[PDB]
Amino acid sequence: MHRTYSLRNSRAPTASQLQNPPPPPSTTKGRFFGKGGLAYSFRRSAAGAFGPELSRKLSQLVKIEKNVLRSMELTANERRDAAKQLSIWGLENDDDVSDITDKLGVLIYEVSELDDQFIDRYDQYRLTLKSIRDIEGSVQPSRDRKDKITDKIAYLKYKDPQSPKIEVLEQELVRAEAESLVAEAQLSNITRSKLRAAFNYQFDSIIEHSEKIALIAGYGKALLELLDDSPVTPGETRPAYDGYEASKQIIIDAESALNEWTLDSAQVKPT
Amino acid sequence: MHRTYSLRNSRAPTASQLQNPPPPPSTTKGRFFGKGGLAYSFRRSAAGAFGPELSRKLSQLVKIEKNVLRSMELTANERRDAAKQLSIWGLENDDDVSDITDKLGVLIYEVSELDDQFIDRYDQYRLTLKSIRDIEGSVQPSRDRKDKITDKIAYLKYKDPQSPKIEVLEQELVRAEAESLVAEAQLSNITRSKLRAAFNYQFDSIIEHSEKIALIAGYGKALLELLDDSPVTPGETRPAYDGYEASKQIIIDAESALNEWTLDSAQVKPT
Repeated sequence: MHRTYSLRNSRAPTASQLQNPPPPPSTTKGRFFGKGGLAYSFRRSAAGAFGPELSRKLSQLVKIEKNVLRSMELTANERRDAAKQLSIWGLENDDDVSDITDKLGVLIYEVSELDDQFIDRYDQYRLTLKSIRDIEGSVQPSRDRKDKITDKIAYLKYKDPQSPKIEVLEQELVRAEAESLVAEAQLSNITRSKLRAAFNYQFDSIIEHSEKIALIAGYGKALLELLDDSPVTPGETRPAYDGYEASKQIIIDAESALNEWTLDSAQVKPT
Repeated sequence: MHRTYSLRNSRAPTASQLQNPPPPPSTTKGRFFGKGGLAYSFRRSAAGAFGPELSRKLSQLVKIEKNVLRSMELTANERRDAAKQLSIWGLENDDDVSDITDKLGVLIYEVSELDDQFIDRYDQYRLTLKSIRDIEGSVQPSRDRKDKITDKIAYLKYKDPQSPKIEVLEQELVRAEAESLVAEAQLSNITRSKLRAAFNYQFDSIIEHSEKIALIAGYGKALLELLDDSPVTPGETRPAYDGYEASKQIIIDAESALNEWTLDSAQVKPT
């Protein structure tokens, strides 16, 4: 949607893009459907199946959100595995390198834990959407019966103008219309309420998790200053790294700001 | 319809019935359908067949009238045969008896000739009814097409409210309605005209033929006075019959009144 007014689907570069040019496209693009294969697309296909034809789209969205959740669960546990592997690799290295890589590993572990909490809040969002899907599916048969009744009464009117069955189904249809009006009014109310609440909670969760992980990334950037990037000539060895206390103080302050973080202290501000 | 207010289909006796009691029912009632058999009922059955379903009753009436005409033709020629046979029988009898029976035979021949003329006028009536039947049969397909078109447009309205075919058939049906209104107006006019003219002519024909045959019967009753009903004793013979001139004068006067008869000289008068 950010594409410029040209013939190319090229997004307009932001100030960050001008500051640092965008990198080349990733080489990880594999020759695959990109939906987890037929095994993971079985759920997607089953979403588009014999349903109430009304919550079909909503049920499909819910099951797609379940796929989202499964993928995020896959990238959280295996990311914390990556952090563990990074610490294991940094075990046998320079003392400053080992300390700094262990601190980066623990920061990534914090990242994975926040991802898991975001996953739980995502499941709350998905459960609210499941509730709205189920109430919509329960309210659909009312309108289905309404459509069937109006079609049958139209056919009966075609057959003759004085069948008692005609008047009886008209009398039942005036009841069905009122019940369907009430059902659709409450359906609109519940859909609006669930939609607003679920998406407000979802956006609050994502902004909280994202600003928290950004607060973590800033602390990690500050921590990365401890190691010295000055190259050392072959032969003599550089002085030993004694910044253990500084790194521990940095991680302590990061923990303190992490625990102190609250919705009131949301330094992110729109304009 | 002349039956009294009782539980029996016994007609109220008129003054003639009081004057002379009614005779016993005829013994000529045969064990038969009374419609000329299946050969003569084939036409009646074919009248009730694949027709325009409107002139079906009128065509059936016309063919029944044809059966009427055939039966009347059968009883006219064979009645004149009966008159010839009566003259042949009276050939060998008393002179007065022979003369009087020959005069009765010629009166019956006049009766048969008047019957034949009545048959021709009956055929005029039947031809007028054939004309009205044929115009009604020609006007029926208009209303048949109207009914078919309205049924089809009702079904098309059931299917959807915006088919172009719907509006096109509505535009053709508003034309068909006007043409059917004109057709039914002219149909009513022609039916009334043909009905009134044909039945007025039929009733004039029947009253003319009937009053003429009654005028004949009165002359025959006057003529029957010539013969003597006084019994003669065995032995001597009664004086010879010389009333030939009187009988010839009676028949001459009957011929004169027959030729002089006109619609103006219709001595029959209703009240």
